Amino acid sequence: AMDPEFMDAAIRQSLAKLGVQSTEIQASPVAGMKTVLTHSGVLYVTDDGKHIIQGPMYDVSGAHPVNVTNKLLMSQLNALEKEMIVYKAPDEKHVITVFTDITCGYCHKLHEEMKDYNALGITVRYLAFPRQGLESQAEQDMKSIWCAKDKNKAFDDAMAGKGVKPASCDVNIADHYALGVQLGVSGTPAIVLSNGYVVPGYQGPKEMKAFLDEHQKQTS
Amino acid sequence: MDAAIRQSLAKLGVQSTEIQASPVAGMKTVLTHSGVLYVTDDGKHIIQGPMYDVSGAHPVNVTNKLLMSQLNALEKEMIVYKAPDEKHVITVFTDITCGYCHKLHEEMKDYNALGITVRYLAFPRQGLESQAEQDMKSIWCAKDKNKAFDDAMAGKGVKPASCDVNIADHYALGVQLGVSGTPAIVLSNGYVVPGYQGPKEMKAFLDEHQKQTS
Ligand SMILES: [Mg+2]
Repeated sequence: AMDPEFMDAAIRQSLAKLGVQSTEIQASPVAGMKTVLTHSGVLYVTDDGKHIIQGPMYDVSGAHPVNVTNKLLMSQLNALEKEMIVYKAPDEKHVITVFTDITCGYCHKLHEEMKDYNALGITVRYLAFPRQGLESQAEQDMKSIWCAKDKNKAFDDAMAGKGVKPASCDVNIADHYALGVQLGVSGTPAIVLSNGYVVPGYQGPKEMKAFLDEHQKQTS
Repeated sequence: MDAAIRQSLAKLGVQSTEIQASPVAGMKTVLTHSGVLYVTDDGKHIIQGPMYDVSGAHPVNVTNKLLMSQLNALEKEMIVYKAPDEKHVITVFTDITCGYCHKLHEEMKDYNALGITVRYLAFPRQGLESQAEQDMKSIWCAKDKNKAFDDAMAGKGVKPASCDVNIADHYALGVQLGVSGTPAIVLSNGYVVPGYQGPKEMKAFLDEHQKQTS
C-alpha cells in the first residue's frame, strides 16, 4: 500500500515501447512472472519486464491440465454479470457463459435450442463478441440489444430476425470483446465453463450437458 | 535430471528430446516433437513458446535464437548453395513436392548473386514415412547432395540411398522454430519468414533485419 512498485513500473514501461499502452498487472503463480492483461490478450511478463510470452498458462499438477489464465479471468468475467443476458434454468445444475454474435450461424442454432439447454439444467449467460469488428453493423446493434429494458426480449427478437430497436448505455461492448480475447476466444459461439475452460466450438444441449457433467466431476 | 518436468510431460504423452535453461530463473526450455514448452522446475506450470526478449530496440524471439544452436549443429547435413560473395546465410525448410519450393529453387542463382547463401533442410509436409520423406531421405544421403537435389527438382528421379540422416530431426526442429508450411525461410537469429520471397525482397528484408539485430 505504502509499498513502492518499481518492478510493475518497468513492465508498463516495457509494454509501452511495444505499443501496448493499456495494461492490468496481477500476480502469476510462476515465480518471477506477472499476469498482464492487455486488450489483445494476456501476456506473461518477467518481473523486470524484459521477457514476454503469450498466455495461456497451465497447471498440470492434477489429473488434467487446467488453464490458470482463464481461471484467473473468471473473476473479471463474473464481474460483468449484470451486463450478461441471462436465461436461467429452473433447477440449475450448470452455468455457462457464451460469447455470441447475432450474425453468427451457430449462435442462431444455439439460441434456437435455449429451451433444451434450460430443460437440462444449464443456465446460459451471454456476453457480446462481434466478429466484423469493434466498430461495425453487428457491434452497434448488440450495444442496442444490451442496453434494452428487457435484454432477453431484445436478444430473442434480433435472433428471430425481427431487427433491433436502438438504445444507449453505460455498457461498452469493447469490454466484452477484450475479455473474450483474453480468454482465447477465436470465434463464436464461444462457450466458457465455470473454471474458465473455453469449449472447442459449438455443442448442442445433449452433448453439452454430458460434457458439463464430466467437467464438473473432474475440476475442483 | 529434471524428474518433475519429465513426469509432468509423460502424463501428457509428450516426449522431450532436450531440456535446458531459459531466461527465467526456475523455468526450463523444453524441446518436444510438437514444439517448445516452457516448464517450471517443479513440473507444475507450462506455457507454450515462443518467448520474446523485449529489452532491446526490437523484440527478439529468444526461443528461436536458442534453437539456432540446434540448427547450426546440423550444418553438415544441409544442402548448401553458397553465394560467391556471402553477405547473408539463410536456412530453408523445403519439400520437393511443394510448388513454391521449386520457384524458390529455380531462382537460386539470383539469391546467390545478391550475396545470399541458401542452406536446405527437409520438411516433408506429409509427415514421416511419406513418399516425400523417403525421396528426401535418399536425396540427403547422396554423396553429392547438391547434384541429387537439383536432379530431383529437375525431374530426373531419386537414386535410393541410406545414411545417418534422420529427416524427422529436420522436421522436429522446423516445428520447434514454428514452421507451419514450406518453403520457410530462417534467418541468422532464428526469425522465420513464412513462404516464398523473391531475391530482391529477401535481400531487402535481410538488410533491414541485420540492421535491427546489431
Ligand atoms: Mg509470479
